[PDB]
Amino acid sequence: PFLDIQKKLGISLDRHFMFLSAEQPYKNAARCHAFEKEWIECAHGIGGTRAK
Amino acid sequence: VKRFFESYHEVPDGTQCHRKTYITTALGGICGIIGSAYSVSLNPADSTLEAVARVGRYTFTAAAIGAMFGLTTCVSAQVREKPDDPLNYFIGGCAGGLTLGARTHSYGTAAMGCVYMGTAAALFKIGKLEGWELFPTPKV
Amino acid sequence: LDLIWLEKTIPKSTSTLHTNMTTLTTNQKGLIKLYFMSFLINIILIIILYSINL
Amino acid sequence: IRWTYARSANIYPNFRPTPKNSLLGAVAGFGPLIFWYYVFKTDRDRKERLIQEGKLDRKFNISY
Amino acid sequence: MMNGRPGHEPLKFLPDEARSLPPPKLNDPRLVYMGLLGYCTGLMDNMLRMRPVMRAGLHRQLLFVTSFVFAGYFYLKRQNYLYAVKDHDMFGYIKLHPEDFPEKEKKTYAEILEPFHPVR
Amino acid sequence: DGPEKNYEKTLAILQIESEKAELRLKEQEVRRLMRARGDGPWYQFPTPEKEFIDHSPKATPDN
Amino acid sequence: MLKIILPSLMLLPLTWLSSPKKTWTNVTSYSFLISLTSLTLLWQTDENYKNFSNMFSSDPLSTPLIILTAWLLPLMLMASQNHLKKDNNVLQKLYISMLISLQILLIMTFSATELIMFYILFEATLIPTLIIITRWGNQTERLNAGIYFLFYTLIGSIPLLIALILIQNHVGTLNLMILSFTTHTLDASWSNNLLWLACMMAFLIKMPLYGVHLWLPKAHVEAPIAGSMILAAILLKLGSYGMIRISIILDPLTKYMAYPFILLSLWGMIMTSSICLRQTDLKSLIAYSSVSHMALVIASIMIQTPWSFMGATMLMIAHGLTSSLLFCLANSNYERIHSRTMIMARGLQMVFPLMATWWLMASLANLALPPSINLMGELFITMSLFSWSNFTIILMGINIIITGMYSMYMIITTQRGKLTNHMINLQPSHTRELTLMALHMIPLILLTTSPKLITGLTM
Amino acid sequence: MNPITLAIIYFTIFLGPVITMSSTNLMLMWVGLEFSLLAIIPMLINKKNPRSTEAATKYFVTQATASMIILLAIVLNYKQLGTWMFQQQTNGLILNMTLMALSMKLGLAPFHFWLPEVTQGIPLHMGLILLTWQKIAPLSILIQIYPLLNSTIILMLAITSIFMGAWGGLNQTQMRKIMAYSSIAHMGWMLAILPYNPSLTLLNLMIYIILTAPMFMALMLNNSMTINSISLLWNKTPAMLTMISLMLLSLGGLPPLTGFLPKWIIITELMKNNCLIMATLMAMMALLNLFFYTRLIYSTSLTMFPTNNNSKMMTHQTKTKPNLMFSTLAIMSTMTLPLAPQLIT
Amino acid sequence: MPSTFFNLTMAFSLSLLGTLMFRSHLMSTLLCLEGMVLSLFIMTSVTSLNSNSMSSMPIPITILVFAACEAAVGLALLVKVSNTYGTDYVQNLNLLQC
Ligand SMILES: CCCCCCCCCCCCCCCCCC(=O)OC[C@H](COP(=O)([O-])OCC[N+](C)(C)C)OC(=O)CCCCCCCCCCCCCCCCC
Repeated sequence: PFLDIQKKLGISLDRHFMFLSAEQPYKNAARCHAFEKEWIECAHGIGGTRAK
Repeated sequence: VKRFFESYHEVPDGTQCHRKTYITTALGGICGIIGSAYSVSLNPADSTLEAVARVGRYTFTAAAIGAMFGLTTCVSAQVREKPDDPLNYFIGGCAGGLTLGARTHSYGTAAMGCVYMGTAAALFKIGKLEGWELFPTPKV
Repeated sequence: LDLIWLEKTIPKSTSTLHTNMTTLTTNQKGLIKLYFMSFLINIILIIILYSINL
Repeated sequence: IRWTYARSANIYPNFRPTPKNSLLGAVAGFGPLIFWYYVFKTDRDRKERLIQEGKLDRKFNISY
Repeated sequence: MMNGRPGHEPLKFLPDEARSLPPPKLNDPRLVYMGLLGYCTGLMDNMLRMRPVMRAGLHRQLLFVTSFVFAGYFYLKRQNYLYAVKDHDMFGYIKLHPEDFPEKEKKTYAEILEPFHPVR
Repeated sequence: DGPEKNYEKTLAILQIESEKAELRLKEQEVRRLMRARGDGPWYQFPTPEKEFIDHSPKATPDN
Repeated sequence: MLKIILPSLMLLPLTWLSSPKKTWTNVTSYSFLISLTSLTLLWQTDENYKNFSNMFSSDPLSTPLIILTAWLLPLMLMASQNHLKKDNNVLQKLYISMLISLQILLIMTFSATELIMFYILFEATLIPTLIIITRWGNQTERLNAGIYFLFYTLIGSIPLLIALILIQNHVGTLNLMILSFTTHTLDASWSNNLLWLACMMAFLIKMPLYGVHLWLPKAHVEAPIAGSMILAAILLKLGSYGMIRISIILDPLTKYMAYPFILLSLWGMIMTSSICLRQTDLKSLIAYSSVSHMALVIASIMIQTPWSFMGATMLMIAHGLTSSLLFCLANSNYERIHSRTMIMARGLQMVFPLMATWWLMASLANLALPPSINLMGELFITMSLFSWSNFTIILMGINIIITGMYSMYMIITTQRGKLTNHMINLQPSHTRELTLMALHMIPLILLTTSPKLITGLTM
Repeated sequence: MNPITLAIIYFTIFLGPVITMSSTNLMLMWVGLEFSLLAIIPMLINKKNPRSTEAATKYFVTQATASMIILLAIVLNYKQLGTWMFQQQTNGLILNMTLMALSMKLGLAPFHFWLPEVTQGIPLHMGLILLTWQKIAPLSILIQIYPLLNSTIILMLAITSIFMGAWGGLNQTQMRKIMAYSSIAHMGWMLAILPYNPSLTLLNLMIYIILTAPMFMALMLNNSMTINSISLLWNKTPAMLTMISLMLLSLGGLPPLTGFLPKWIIITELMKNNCLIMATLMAMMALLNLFFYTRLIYSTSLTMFPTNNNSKMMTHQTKTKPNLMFSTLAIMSTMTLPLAPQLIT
Repeated sequence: MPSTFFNLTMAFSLSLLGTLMFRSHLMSTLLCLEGMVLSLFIMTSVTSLNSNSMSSMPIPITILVFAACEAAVGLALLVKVSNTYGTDYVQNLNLLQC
């Protein structure tokens, strides 16, 4: 986000449902949960260009 | 039309003058169609007949400007044996400005169009000779 | 030269060109029907530009 | 006051472009420039050719 | 471009690494000009409120000068930190990729042949 | 004060300006390289957050 | 340089804090002291340049311009403190503030060591002269004159900014000495030709070059006396100084790219001298004479000869002094008769003998009477131009003939002849304006006595 | 308006862009845009005249259409990638639709036709609130996706924005229309520098805001909506002519004003990225902008237009209208060029 | 699903085309806006149901809430326009050109 008030305060107003592999009601896994988890685990920490 | 305008530059100047004139006429016609669409949308005519008459007049004017530009540029390149000369594009742009003035019935508009469009076409030829980027991707 | 043709060439011709252009661009009718038709033309032109640029 | 105003500020309001004064202005604004251009270009080209082929002698020209 | 750097605290004005930087001298032309701008702001405010320009609102002028100097000092410290961390990242990247920044050997003016253009 | 003062002041000024020019050119090259292949601190474009992914066992075992 | 800049800055609080009965006296005295302080830049006992700081430096070219600016500030105050007697106190102090800001910014511009700071102070000097011309001008056409001046200068200066940023990106620092040492020869492509035109056209506009000189006559006519003085005596020279500073990194393509501008300069000086021959307005005549002299300066800087550079510097200083003097004499006649018509006041030699002597001396300086620095600059420019091409002597000779003709025509039609006896409102003379004429003429005599001060960079 | 509805409407006006800037989710950014639009409509139509009604209607339908296109882009991205953010591999068509809709919300050409008309017919304080506060959230959305945008379409939008803003400001005499075309030109500059360095976009936005705020305050002093109305300001408030002239010159980008700094540094960054043709064309149209500013200065400050007889009674009366924050913003928008390395990052 | 999503996208395109191509009725323009809204809702709902994204299922309801607020404000503005002129004619809403 343009302002990181959520990260500064430590709260998660909307950061916990940003994708399919996020928190789901009654642990009902979405489609391609494993694939999206692998993609995020790969892309984390290296930046957008290196992720692409 | 991307590969069309790229096939404008696949041959050096002074060669395929008919192809260059056809491509420049097509580009001028496209620009005239866009301008006529904007004109009839922002300032609509009294009826559809005069609306399409204005569209046809604008399209023909811009197509004639482009055709005269390409023809005079390729002809000057042929007769001076200098394909990489911005003066050929200046002559073509001045011819296009004279075509604009003839279509608009104004010698002052003809002179202003000649000077401005000749400068623009010379700058375009210089840019294509020396690798200028009109819309560069961000590098730094 | 000075009182006629240099004035006719550089400053008065520049002012005449920009006055004509500002009249042509601010000759709006104030109709939002025409404004939205122009916006539609802009949308179509952006789509065409993206499709030819790829 | 009328004479000064007519000589200074009324000329461009009362100027209309005609082919005759367009031709006169083009000649009087470019012809001397083109003429002196060709004069100076020919003179300096001859001087540079003589200097490059060594046929022009600079006797004591040290401060140019 | 520097917002995505590692160790970037979000919405942090002066992080602790800025404490390694030397502070502004507190009598330096940037802060002196900030105080001058505050005094000019007070004078202009008096003139727009149709008060005497200098002899009216001394507390207001003092508050203007003080607030301008205070904000300018802390903002100047932040900008000094930003420029310092920019140079730190640049030097670190250069040290990390030396093959992309080779030390070119500049020859002396005895092996290179500059073309001579005579003015005559 | 004499000519040596102005001479050595000019030397110091020239050294400062030459170092600044070399630093600016190096900064341009650094920015270009990082933007082309982001691997330094700068131009690190974002990525979805890893900590907001469920790893608890779920209803469907094929996850 | 800071010891000159700081008290000139402190002149503004002096202006706004002085009593209304003491403002002119205090500001004039302390600006004279500022000029006396500025005279210390002539202490050049070495071949080096007085690089005072990382952003301020002195030069054999920059120093006479700085001294001329600091000398012209009190003369501008003396010239302008008569047509502001029926004026509000805060408006008088604002006018003095405009003059002081012009002097400060011009000193900083001439002492700048970095071309981006030079451009910033260039536009900073563009602002208050526009304010002076528009606000304190007399006729209706001052607004059109200010627009012409402002936008000729701006359309010139924008590609200069683009070119300066390009050179800064290519080299790294845009510092004058660094460029002078690590100058690289351009490969003479179309891009380099456009770069040359971009970095030269701003200075050519402000010189002014012929064909683009149309802002100058109306600006000088509609300007007040101090604005005319500062314009004709500093700002054209600022354009020439910019040309000399920027021409060092334009080798070698200035050799062939200088061709249209030399022709424009020579034929334009002939045309403008002819306009002076047929001109019905005295300030217009002085303005077109300024155009011809600056055309000579343009031609010298374009041909890039050491004799040409020295003659350019000497003509810059000499023309600044004599053009300010001519404008002050014309303004004295304008404050007498409330008109600028050339032929209206004729027999002024009878009523104003000492002012006629000042008129005669100013015109003899204008037509380059030897051994004055006017003739020194014009003669060395002629020598360098004849070395460049032997056929330039025809244009030079025609220009000299018409120059003497319009100068002596001005003298005869303004001083000689029968007196216009209907002009009952001819006050004898002001000690202020006679002092102003003396303070213009005496530095011309002193620089004639010692011409080594204004030779410039080359010698 | 009672204070309850004043607090509700102003808090929602504040909360819209705040939610948009603080939101990670594209949907929450969109509902922040919805908050801003819905909350700002009643204050636009607050005066309840036919012109205010027309302005509110035009603004509503324009922003609603642009928000629907934004929502289309968000839903298409959610379909393609399964997430609620344009991460790196979203479709270029989706990104171009996002850019086009955000440019229609911002009001830059050729989507600019409503902005002078909406700015006309509303009170001056609402014009200020519009032209400063309403552009922060769309600019934040554009800034968050800066490496993904298309430089060709962005540069075309920017150059036509600056051209049309210069020509419109040249033609208009109404002060609100002049300020709107000024907004169009400055938004063109911000969009031009957006894909290369959004820090300069933020710098130009802040400079434009601190220049636009006191100009609108000085208009708000006497409700001068016309060139003539601001021209007789010498009789009403003679002490404001110098600051008016300095702020208009700063809007023109003249050195040594601090408004030269955004155009200067944007041109510098474009030269670093080799877009010299675009930079030069933008600079020439900025000169045209400076021309209509200079004509405004000639009307209000350098000359003295004839006054009225009732202006004597207005000088008899006393005013307390210029607030404490006017002079601070005027000075910070006039004399801050020597702090340029601190103003840039 | 892809043919259905293409048809929904074309439905949104038609509703946007109707919004951009005005006729005399501002109410008809608002109806075109509501049709765009409906197409967006159906696209989001079928995407969430296809991807089993129950966490993102509140998003279509939020879309409906904010879009209904938009429609409410549009109806209020149409009330003001009709009180001014007697009709909802966009040709009557034209006097801000000068
Ligand atoms: C006062 C006169 C005003 C008009 C004349 C101004 C100068 C005319 C000649 C220069 C071109 C225009 C200015 C360009 C500034 C930058 C120059 C530069 O960097 O050049 C190198 C650059 C080239 O960049 P480069 O040097 O990096 O080239 C790369 C080369 N290789 C790859 C081999 C390493 O030239 C340009 O970019 C020029 C593009 C100009 C396009 C826009 C022109 C618009 C119209 C200009 C005039 C407008 C005002 C007058 C209008 C009419 C009034 C009557």
